[PDB]
Amino acid sequence: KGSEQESVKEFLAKAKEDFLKKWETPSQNTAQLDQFDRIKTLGTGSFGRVMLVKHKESGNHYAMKILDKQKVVKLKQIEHTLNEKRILQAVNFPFLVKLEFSFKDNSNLYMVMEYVAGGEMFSHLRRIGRFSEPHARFYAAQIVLTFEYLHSLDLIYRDLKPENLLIDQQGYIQVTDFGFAKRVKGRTWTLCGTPEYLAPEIILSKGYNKAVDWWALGVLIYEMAAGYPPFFADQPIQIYEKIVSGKVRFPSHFSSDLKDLLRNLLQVDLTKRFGNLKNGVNDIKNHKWFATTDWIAIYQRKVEAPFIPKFKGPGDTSNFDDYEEEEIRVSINEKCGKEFTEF
Amino acid sequence: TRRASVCAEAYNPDEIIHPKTDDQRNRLQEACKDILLFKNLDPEQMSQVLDAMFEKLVKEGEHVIDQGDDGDNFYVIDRGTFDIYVKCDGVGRCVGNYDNRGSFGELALMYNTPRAATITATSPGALWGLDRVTFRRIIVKNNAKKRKM
Ligand SMILES: Nc1ncnc2c1ncn2[C@@H]1O[C@H](COP(=O)(O)OP(=O)(O)NP(=O)(O)O)[C@@H](O)[C@H]1O
Ligand SMILES: [Mn+2]
Ligand SMILES: [Mn+2]
Repeated sequence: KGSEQESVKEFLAKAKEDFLKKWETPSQNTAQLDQFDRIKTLGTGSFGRVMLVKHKESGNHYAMKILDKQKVVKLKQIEHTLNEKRILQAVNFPFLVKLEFSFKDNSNLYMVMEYVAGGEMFSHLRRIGRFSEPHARFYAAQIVLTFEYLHSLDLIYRDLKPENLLIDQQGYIQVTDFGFAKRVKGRTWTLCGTPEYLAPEIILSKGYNKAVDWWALGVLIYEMAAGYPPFFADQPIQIYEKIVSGKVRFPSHFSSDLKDLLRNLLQVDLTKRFGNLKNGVNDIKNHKWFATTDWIAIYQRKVEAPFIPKFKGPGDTSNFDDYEEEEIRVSINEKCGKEFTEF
Repeated sequence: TRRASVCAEAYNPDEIIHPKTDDQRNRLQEACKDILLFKNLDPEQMSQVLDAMFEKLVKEGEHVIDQGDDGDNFYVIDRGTFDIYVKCDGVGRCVGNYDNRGSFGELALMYNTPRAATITATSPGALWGLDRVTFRRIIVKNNAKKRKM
């Protein structure tokens, strides 16, 4: 029934056509650094950080991810970085952050995305402790639809986690960080993601597909409902040992339906894992835990959000943690030009 | 705390023997039996991995690994004594002593991250090492031949 509510056949067909067209035609240098006023850092990463910025001519606020080219080359992330920008600029979905501009200079790569002021789901989850099943379900439904979309384009997201899920002003999810997103038609092999969310097949280099995203969803749902991930330890190896074992313990307050859904998503045997069976995503849309889910209302964003972050106005960064600031210096010599031409 | 992503070197297969005595191989296999990435290997992969592990001779006072450095190798002790210390906020502390047995650098087999400690040989010793890239190429090339779907 859940899967019979909305007809997505022609939608996914057209979405695929549009994606392919844009994927092959990314724009280059659609803006420049001096067209933005840097206000504050929203988050930092290995290649640099994401800053809240104001477009000087329009006055609109955006989130600009800055990636140090030399660092990207050193950490051997050239391909991933090129994929991140090429894929993000080509996708379009209600729950995916939009890339507004991109450009590069002698030192860095820049991705200017729409600013999602609500903050990371991570901060809200850690403050609230744990979400009610209905609250967790609201977010889960959005991810289910997003993966159906991404997977239909033969893309794998590969880094689902609360830290990469932003809450917008209506309380809906905006997926960011396409750092590991990749076009995959068969199987891929890069060991990447975030420790607590890695599927067994990634950890063991068995080769994997979109099923790893469904596993990650299981980890996400569990963490949202429990307040902590299913496989946790103070050291990475211990985390991985637990993941490979797959033995999961559910809090006593988890409903029978939730436990059943999670046992099927956190299935160590990818061939028995929900989202990867004959009925694909429908097995998830039709699961009892989502019985009360109105998939149409979710996609159209008409469902009332169980939680909405506080907002003062444009530029408000109160929902994000504070980070040490630093001026952006651009070298007088072009760095790693050859490797980033496509950007 | 916010969790950062991890990422290893890519190797799309779809797109190395270090002589050891039977005794050496048996002891080495027995030392990696509890290592996560080894326990999950098929018998043929194990054999190929064991062949790839190289001997690392060390002199007393020599630093096997220095904390903070990039890690690309996993090590299993064959013989010798080693010290283990970690610098925390500037304070150096000993976290124990190795006595002819043990292993370290396990995480290096998955991806590069700064070494969490410095391990120095406190006497003549010998270790068996395994490079992350060499390891990955072996497992991935072997698994790439497996049919799926
Ligand atoms: N569009 C956006 N609007 C607001 N904040 C954002 C946006 N995109 C990213 N952020 C914030 O900036 C942080 C860093 O961006 P992210 O793309 O996740 O960096 P990263 O280096 O790829 N992190 P990771 O790979 O997960 O270790 C995010 O966790 C958010 O807090
Ligand atoms: Mn991230
Ligand atoms: Mn990332």
